[PDB]
Amino acid sequence: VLDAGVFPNVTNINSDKLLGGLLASGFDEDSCLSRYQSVHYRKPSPYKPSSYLISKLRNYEKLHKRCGPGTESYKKALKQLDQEHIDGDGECKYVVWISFSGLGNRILSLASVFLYALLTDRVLLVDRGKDMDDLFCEPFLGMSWLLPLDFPMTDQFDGLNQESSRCYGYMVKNQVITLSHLYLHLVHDYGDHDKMFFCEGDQTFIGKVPWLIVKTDNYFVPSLWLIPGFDDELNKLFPQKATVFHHLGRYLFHPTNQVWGLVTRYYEAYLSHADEKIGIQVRVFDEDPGPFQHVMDQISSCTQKEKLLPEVDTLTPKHKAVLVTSLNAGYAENLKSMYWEYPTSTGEIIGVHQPSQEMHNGKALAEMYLLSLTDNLVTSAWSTFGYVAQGLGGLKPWILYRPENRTTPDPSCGRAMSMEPCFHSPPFYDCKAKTGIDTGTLVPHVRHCEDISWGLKLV
Amino acid sequence: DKLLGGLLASGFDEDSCLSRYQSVHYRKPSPYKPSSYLISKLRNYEKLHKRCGPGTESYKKALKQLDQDGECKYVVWISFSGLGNRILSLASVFLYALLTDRVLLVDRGKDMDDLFCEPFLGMSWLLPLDFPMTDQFDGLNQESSRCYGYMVKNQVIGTLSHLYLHLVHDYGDHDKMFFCEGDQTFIGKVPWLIVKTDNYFVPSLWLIPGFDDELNKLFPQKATVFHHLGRYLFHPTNQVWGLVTRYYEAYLSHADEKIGIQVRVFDEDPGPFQHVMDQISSCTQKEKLLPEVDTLVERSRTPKHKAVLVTSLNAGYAENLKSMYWEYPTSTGEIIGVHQPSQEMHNGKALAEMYLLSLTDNLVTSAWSTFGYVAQGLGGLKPWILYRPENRTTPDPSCGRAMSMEPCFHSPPFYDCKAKTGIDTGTLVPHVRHCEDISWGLKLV
Ligand SMILES: [Cl-]
Repeated sequence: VLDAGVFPNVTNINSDKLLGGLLASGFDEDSCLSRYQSVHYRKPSPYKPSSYLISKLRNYEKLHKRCGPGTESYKKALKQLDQEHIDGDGECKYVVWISFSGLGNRILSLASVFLYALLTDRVLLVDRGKDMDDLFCEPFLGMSWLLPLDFPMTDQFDGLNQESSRCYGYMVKNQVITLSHLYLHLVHDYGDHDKMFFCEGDQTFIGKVPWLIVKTDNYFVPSLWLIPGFDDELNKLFPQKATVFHHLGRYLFHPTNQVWGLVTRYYEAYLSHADEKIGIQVRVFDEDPGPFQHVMDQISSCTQKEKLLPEVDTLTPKHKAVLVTSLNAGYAENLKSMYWEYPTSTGEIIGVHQPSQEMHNGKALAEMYLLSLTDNLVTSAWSTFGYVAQGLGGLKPWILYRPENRTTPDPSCGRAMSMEPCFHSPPFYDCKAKTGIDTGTLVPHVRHCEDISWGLKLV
Repeated sequence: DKLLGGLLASGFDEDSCLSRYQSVHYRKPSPYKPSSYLISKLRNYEKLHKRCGPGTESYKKALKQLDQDGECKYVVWISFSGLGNRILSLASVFLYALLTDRVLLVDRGKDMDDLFCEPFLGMSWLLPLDFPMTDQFDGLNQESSRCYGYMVKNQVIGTLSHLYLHLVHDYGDHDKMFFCEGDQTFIGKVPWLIVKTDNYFVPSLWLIPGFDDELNKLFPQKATVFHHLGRYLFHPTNQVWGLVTRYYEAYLSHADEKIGIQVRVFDEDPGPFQHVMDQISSCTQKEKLLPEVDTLVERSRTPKHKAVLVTSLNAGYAENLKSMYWEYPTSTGEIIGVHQPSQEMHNGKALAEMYLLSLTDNLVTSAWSTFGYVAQGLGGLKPWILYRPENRTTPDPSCGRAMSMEPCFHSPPFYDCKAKTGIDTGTLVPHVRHCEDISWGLKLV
């Protein structure tokens, strides 16, 4: 009575439950509820992953299977770490990400190192730090992405930096230069020699080294597109160039059951009956504690001038829910008051909701996910919290420009160029001519960010 | 049924007071039906009011009587104390008018006509601003010469043209003589009564011979006094009604069930207090009002949505409930949302919040709080009462069901008019008992 055959729960591998083929089927459902449920809470993305990307991800998983932690190839590769140089090609190459910086930085920078692994046929290993395995499920079918806790160099991670004799930028400075491993300082404070990571010739050298250790707090994807060789491959992986983090972030990052219960209970209690949901991600960079009136004006001005929220009259509708995230409750409270106190000019019903005000990282992650479930999103300038949320949702946000001198900016916001995050500390260096250059004005699809003019983003 | 089983008269202008009839779309129908005798009493009141009300010829002529056996008698309610007290003590004075065939006139204070529509079809209930004793209202107290207690004391007791009745909580044994039958017979001849009170004094009227027989006919269900008279008298203005409908629509209208938690803490420190948070979780859980949460990884196998409407000056109690229902799954699978309208348009919002609490299915209230008495009475809700803590210790048991939906009278007289001696007026008849929350109060049951 063998009837998988005639009635297989056969799955379209490009179903919306698998995000159009981005995700593999076959994971254990129970141990990561969020993985295949993103569909019950979100709308399907209009941005479809390319067949080339899908095959690249299926084949990465093959590589991760063969070379992943605890495999015999992994244990054999570890032995190269014992000597300073190697006697021939191992079968497996690695890039290890050190858990460093805030949660927004870690999501974006881990997405960047993963793209890099894809571009260099390396296996990604993840330093779990204090919490990575409490926040996120396993993303690679059949294997773990976590660095083993007995990895020999883990106790060096914290102290690795620019003057470490293994730092690639250190070696370049002191004109010293196959190595068994190499540390890449890619933290935002890195310098000219560290930035040589983004040169074609240096990547040829680095490509030979079996183990790379990366410390980074930046979304450095953009500058990868200005590297000969990588450019052709990226062009094929992402026909729509500003979908990099939308695809890789959705592929890599799935909240654990503990975090996902925060998302689903909040959505089901507070958000699920609205016809439309507006996200307002508020971040105020300022030592003083808010809330600030000029920021409240900025928010009112932005959402009303863009027709996101109705004006009120101080003198069968649709129901719109507003999800506000912020350290200070004051902005949400002010919106909540206004729409309680006065009728809307349009007749629309407006509800205002904020999850939390100042399990901390699990709530932060839940709130990024909740924002990613909204229909239209307003973000804060310079906020990686917003970049994560906009990217997971495929949302081209409206950006609340950074105020100067506590004056409401005019315009208070404007539409982003694309949904992509911003790379805050890009190199400005022409590798071929060996000279300074404006990397925001080389190619049409790499521009300076709307919100931090030094930075670069994909458009 | 917009007319609440005959309690309300048809024919008001709808658009000028949307709440009057449009509130049928926001509450369940009340199971308590006004007696036929009450309905007649109210229609005939409205006739009396049309005939004697402000701006009539009969009013102008009665005014002249104050300058020193006519056909119009009145009782004037002075706007005094907080909103809760005002609503309850106004309902009490209206009952008194019904019992003594008087016209009720309302001193509008700073805000009464900003908060409430006109209750009496085709006349106004507001005292005219040019009423001649208005400037005296503030000063009137137990030392006024026309204070009834001040006359029982000096023994100064023709028919007087007017009398002031001191019925504030600080009144004394001579003031309290108002609640005796013989004093009522004297007071009953005076054409103008002025009352200042902050108490719900209804239950003691049931202990006065003569009033007792009438009250029995008006309210065969004795504990419906405030529920019927309060829904008859108090209709939020369009301004206030918009606070109600907007909040209801945005936050409460999709729930299968609504729980009101009316939090008032009588303390110097603003709080919040963990002993009060513990009282609330314990009360709502032990009474099956809200579900328990739990810490099990393995979950058991659609869910009802409950909205919890919390009112309090401080946001901390609602924030504590909201966090707990965010951070942990419910043991029942039920979906819990927690909502608080405001934290420290003040009186407008106060009235709307009382009105929203009256919209819930089950209600928790705070001991001693007239804010909660108004909510429960308008809603026809018999509450669970969070008892008043002592020494910042969570009461045990944390709460109990009220005996009835009626408010409590905080400052009753304790006096046998006939034997001319003190007595416990909470032990005379079975329908007037000591309150659950304040042991020397009285309430109807
Ligand atoms: Cl180069």
